[PDB]
Amino acid sequence: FEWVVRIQSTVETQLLGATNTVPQQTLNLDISFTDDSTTITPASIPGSISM
Amino acid sequence: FEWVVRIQSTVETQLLGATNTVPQQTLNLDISFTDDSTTITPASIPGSISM
Repeated sequence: FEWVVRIQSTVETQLLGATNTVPQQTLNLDISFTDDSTTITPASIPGSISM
Repeated sequence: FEWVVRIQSTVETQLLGATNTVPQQTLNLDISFTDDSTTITPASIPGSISM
């Protein structure tokens, strides 16, 4: 229960004046895609569910 | 009579528009630390030495 499609996305900074170059990071989004979970509850409030 | 502690210090220039990169220099200070020398003289002038 760990398989997850991922969506790579990176950031690179760039500027002159610094000693050496800055390594890039990887801001990636993940999706669980296997694990289960409940989502249905019996509680309610006025607008929670309408007929 | 040459041993000398040295104090490294460098300069790097950086700019875009030039053909190739500029190599850095090493502006370092040195201290003699071994050789001898006289420093005491008998001459004087008004404020040179006070009692």
